[PDB]
Amino acid sequence: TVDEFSNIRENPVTPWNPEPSAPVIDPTAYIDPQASVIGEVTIGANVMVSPMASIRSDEGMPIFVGDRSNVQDGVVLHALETINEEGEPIEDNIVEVDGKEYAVYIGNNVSLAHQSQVHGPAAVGDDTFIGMQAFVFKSKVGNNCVLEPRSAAIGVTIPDGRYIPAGMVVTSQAEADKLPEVTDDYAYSHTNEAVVYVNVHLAEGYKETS
Amino acid sequence: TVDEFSNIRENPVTPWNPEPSAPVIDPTAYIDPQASVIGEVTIGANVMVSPMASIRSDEGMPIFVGDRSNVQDGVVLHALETINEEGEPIEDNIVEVDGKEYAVYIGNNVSLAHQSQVHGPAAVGDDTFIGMQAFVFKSKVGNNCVLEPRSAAIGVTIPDGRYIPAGMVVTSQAEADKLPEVTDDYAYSHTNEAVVYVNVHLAEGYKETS
Amino acid sequence: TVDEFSNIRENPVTPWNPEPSAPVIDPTAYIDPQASVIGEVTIGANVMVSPMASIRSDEGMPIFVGDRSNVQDGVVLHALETINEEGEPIEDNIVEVDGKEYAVYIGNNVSLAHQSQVHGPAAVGDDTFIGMQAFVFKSKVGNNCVLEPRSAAIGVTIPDGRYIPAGMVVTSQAEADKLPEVTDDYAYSHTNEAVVYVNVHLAEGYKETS
Ligand SMILES: [Co+2]
Ligand SMILES: [Co+2]
Ligand SMILES: [Co+2]
Repeated sequence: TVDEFSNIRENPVTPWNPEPSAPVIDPTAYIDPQASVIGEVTIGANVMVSPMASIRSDEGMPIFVGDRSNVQDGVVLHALETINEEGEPIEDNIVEVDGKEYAVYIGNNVSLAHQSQVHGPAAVGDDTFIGMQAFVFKSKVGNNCVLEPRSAAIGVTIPDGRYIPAGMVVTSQAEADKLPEVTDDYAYSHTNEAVVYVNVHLAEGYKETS
Repeated sequence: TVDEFSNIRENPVTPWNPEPSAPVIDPTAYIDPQASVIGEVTIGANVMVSPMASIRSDEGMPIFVGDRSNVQDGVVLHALETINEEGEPIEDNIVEVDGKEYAVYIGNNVSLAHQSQVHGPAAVGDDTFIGMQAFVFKSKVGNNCVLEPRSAAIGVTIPDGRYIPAGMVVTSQAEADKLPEVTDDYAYSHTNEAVVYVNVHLAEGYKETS
Repeated sequence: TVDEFSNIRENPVTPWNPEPSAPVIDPTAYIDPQASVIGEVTIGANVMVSPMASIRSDEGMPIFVGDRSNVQDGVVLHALETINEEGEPIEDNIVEVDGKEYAVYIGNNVSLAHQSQVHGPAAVGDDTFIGMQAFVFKSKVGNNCVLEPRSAAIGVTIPDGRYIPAGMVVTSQAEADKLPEVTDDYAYSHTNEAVVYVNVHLAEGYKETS
């Protein structure tokens, strides 16, 4: 028979999750019916979650998405275990953003473009563009950054205001420290602000169809 | 309660889209129930759209998919804004194919393999294979081309009859002009014709299950 | 009207598939409602299939997933044609694992991480981690291997106990023979066993929600 389900659901009971949690989603955010949002997740105001995105906070938790951010088609957010079966927090898998602990922290005015992925432990600072098919894992991406399409940040801290060229896989802190800077003449210098404006308007337009 | 929705839908009203449009889909095309097709989209005859694909024509529009083409699992089609909020067409984000304007143009007998992405402005010429996990953005891919798995074309024109080796990210016109040619002994020389034959038969078989 | 469908379905009748087959899924496996599983597929015990995964055995068949393996969000399994329209088996597109023929063979205790893809003909040996956004096509990956995020294996045999560095695309047997070995001090040496433990527990937790 037809597959009947809820796409916004609590996470399952496991040895590291005694008490199930359901997503906390601002009334102004739009969650596409063909997106999936599971578990201990906070979604801020004016956020657009597109078809085929999967936000799954059932292993490492919590997963936060700030105000006016977007999670585009096929994007995945997931995280390594943050608390072991013996009730001990796995500090290496927990990110600290302003005195609060997260598995994945997506800041405000952040664009996660189509088919990208941010896997915890990870943090992405405000007004950053994570390009199409890009990857972030075990990293902290600063504010006002640009990850071009197919770039990746693994095990590093990307300083504020830097970009990663298309296709480059950054795996060492020495490499991350030498990334190029966003300047006004850089091709993606204005991309994130335009994308956030478009996506905040799409969230409202789609909300008016539900 | 269960998530109830239509997977083939009109696009939302926004400042660049006063009048919503619904997809125009040929009766011989097959759209999987777990694919999403939104907005100002034209889908040609005998096209197969597989599970988890997302064709979203709500920002840049229109998005065209020609006859006997295929949009495989997890493929995304989306596009940059083609008309600003002041009603002016953004010509840099509009592609011209035979005297008609598109955000994304996918030609006839084109295969978009699993997890690939074509982001407008972009055009993909007839009888071209866009490989698994490949990426096309701000580019024109000619006819009878092959993008091997994990290749990418960004900001360039790929001449007719050329291929991009697996994993290569092409970002300059000088690089695109020097791509290798498809010859009969090239490993993917016959791939697209076989894939189109298989996919046209799958579209019909799946249509017979609906 | 709302899109009503079954996400676990038989494959379509085609010239290479006279008699449709439906998936054989162990009662202990968990198939997310937003995953798709089509055709001649065998899923073993304690397997977790996550949101937006697509397992499609309608071209090359069969597709096997062994016990205690996981198919994470947005993963695709598909395969090249294994039998032509003249009823002849295409031996180059068929993989042999223990005296049985498969289009795609995923062994036991194998992790297919988010957005990865394994395209037949292909085999992945037991206790192997296929990282985030990785790709396997026309290859045999041995047991106890690690494909780091964004790595790829195309047209090769990856010897048992080896790893592929993040972002590396391996397309020649000479390259595959020289891959580095997994040792206890290697960063991903314990990853797969932890991931399988977590995923077997998630499968059970999610089963308790259905
Ligand atoms: Co994960
Ligand atoms: Co887009
Ligand atoms: Co395929």
